[PDB]
Amino acid sequence: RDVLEVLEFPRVRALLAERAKTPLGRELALALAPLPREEAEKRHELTGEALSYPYALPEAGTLREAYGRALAGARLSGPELLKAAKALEEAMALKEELLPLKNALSQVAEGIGDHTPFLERVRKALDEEGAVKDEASPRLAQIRRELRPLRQQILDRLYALMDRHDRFVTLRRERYCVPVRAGMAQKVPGILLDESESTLFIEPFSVVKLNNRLQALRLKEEEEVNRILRDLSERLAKDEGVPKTLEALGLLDLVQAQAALARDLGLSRPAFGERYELYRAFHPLIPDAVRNSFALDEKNRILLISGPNMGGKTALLKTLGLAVLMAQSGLFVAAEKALLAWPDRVYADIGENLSTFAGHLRRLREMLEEATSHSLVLIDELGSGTDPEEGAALSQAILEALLERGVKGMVTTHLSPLKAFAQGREGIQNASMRFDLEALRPTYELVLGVPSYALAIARRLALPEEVLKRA
Amino acid sequence: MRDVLEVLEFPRVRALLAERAKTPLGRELALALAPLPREEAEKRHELTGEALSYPYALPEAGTLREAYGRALAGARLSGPELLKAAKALEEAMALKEELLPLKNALSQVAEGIGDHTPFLERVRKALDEEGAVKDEASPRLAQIRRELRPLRQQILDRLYALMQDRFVTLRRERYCVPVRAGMAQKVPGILLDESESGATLFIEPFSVVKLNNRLQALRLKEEEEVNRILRDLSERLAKDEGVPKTLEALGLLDLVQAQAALARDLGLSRPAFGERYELYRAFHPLIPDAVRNSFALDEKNRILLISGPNMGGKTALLKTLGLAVLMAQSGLFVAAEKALLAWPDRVYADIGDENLSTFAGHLRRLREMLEEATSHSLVLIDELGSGTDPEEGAALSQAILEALLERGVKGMVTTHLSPLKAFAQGREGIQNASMRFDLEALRPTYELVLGVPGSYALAIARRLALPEEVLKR
Ligand SMILES: [Mg+2]
Repeated sequence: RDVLEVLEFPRVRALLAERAKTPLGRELALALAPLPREEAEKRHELTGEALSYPYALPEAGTLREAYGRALAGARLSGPELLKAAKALEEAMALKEELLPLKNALSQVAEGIGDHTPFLERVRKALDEEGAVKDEASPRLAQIRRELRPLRQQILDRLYALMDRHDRFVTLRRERYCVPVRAGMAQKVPGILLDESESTLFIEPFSVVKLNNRLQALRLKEEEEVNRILRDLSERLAKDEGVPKTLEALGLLDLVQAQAALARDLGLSRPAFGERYELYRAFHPLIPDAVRNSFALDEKNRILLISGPNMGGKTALLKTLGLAVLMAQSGLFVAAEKALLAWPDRVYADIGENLSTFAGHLRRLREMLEEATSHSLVLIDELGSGTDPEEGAALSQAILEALLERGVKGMVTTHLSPLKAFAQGREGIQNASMRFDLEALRPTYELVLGVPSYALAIARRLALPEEVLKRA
Repeated sequence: MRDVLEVLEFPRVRALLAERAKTPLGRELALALAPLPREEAEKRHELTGEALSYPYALPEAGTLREAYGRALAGARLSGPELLKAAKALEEAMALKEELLPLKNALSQVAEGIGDHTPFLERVRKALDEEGAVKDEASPRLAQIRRELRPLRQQILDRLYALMQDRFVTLRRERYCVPVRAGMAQKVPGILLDESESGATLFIEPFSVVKLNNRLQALRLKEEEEVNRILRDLSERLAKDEGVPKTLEALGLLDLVQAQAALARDLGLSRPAFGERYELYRAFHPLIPDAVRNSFALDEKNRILLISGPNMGGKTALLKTLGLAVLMAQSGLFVAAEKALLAWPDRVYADIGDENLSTFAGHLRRLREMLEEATSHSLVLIDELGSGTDPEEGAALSQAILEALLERGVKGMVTTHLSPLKAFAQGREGIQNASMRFDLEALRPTYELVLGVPGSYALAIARRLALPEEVLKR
């Protein structure tokens, strides 16, 4: 179970994937993972530029679905082509919007292609709703040029209808015919196409030749139109700039979504350095999360939050681990100011009995063996769940082996000997969480240096004073 | 501050008991089951033992009850519904005669089953095994039936001769004949109810109208006289004054049966009540494959302290004892092989489901023990002193334990705080215990170790192959 799942990283993915406008944005968000450092700094620069300069996005997913269908040999039965062409037209308009900015957004937009040869071919063929126009091919215009007067002349020749005794021309099997009355059917010699039983659609002999011509022309129309549409489909397949444009569109969707996550969750851009320093940091997934400030550097490598148990100790562990993980993946981080180191590997021992203590020792054991001076360790509930005497003896040895490593991070425990160990030791400082006695609730507030409550609480709950004299 | 039966998952035991009831009546008693007066509880114990000794069937009382309540409301009951309620009473009297010679607590209950012979002898005369009213139920109905049978047979209507569709049919319970359309003459009688498309006409000829008029007036006279008999039998059930007492007796016998079914299926045994607690091979009935343990509390050793880091079953023991007391006080058998139990005035459960908020929550329950509990009380405390300073919490926890030892309360306490197991040695009335741990499998066993102070910490680290240069520098 990787540290991403322990620190609830995939919930940050799902919040990010809420704000993606396109499926391409969602796929990047839902696969998001920590990055090499100077790529992740580019995402931070992109996120800051997106906050300054918002932009719209085309329908990249519908473009990609049409683009995939065209590559597969399907006649991309347009429009669909017009929707795909309109996405490319908006993509190019998006590109020329971002280029003058002369920044990281403009560099991403440089991968948006020149799709004018596809656009001009489409717009000369079909531009208004995806009806294939007459002039899309010279053959089709000639075929249309006989379709209109032949179709009108059939309707002109069907009065006829106006000699006789239910007074509308209709199509059956895409041939023109007339609804005679069943008794009067001898007045209109023709061919029976349909009856309703409730009558007698008859195609008169005089329009049989015209309908035979009209049917024959419509076959030649449809054969040419599909030949045009298949040609347009293979243009979209053979446009080599589409995948690079789609990659740019997907990345710009992710960056804008990252900006929205920073806007909504109150995130700020981290800066990277040789040490940890966070000012008013919080856990972004906790509503009304309370801000705490702390630092880790080479002089003080490990922070030991020696409590009575929690009221926010485990949350502060998950706060620091998320901030480093979200910074390394190019997101902003949940603080007002954050200076962060770059750990090679983040170790989190986070989950209270003897066999939960055994689970803690496994992740500590990997922590002992393989963590380096560049690593970041998050250790929860250290020494709890076992014998408090040998548990403190084991925990102190593990801590000073990690101090001997040079590793950085935070450790929480409630074992009394360890709080005196940290005060009498280099490289580790004590901390605690302030508890509100008047309300009997934790304040979730870090107190930097003061490591108690028990009789004080028993007073406030008004236990008998005879009990609370022998104490 | 909610009830201690909720904490011990007692309503689960209610649901399991109601699953084994035969009737809604015994289901209703199961779901309202509460700790009882002690004389009532021992009667339930002796009932449950005798129901184990002699299994018995139950009627469906509950079809009886709902039919009886409708008869009180003045509705006319159906034929088969009256028969079904009669069969409930008939089997109830058979159950009474079955149980009475036993001359025990079951027979004392079964006296409340009434004598329903006058209602039954009305019923068996009136209507058959299927709920149809016989001819002889009233002389009027016999006369009406004696005119129905020949008249209904006499409708031929074999008028063919002519022709159709081969079959005589009924429309509005009037016999009619399916002449094919276009032969509406020759077979006149164009009085009809219509039909679809060609097959049609369903004619009554102008011969059988007269003896469809009669045989329809007769069916009206039949319906009224049948319904009068049905209503009269419905009211006689309502006027039967022994039905509510019989339903009361049957419903208790359903509850006693389910308790016997509960004790068979959960491996429960009849508790004995006395001045002290002694459990042999006790287990939590809601835990599958539950682990047996034995423990005893008396006035010499009031409080058993289970001191140890473990999960084990430290809490499940607290539930095991407390649920056993509450089931015993409810007239249920308890989850042990042998169980001597005292009768506490109150049971106090300090159980959660650990840190400053929950430590304050424990003290708010522990306040009630320090205020209200008497020397007869049973106290169950979980996680004593945990979630706070190991120094100052132990001093507070030892102070509370000293107060409870002066009070004379009996019960069971869990902690992991080291001074307390040093305290339990050399103090009267409190005794150490602990949970065994399986080092080689890294599981709690689950079982309790009496008397040995409770770890394992460095053994776990050596088991898990932590580096030896780490271990105690
Ligand atoms: Mg009569």
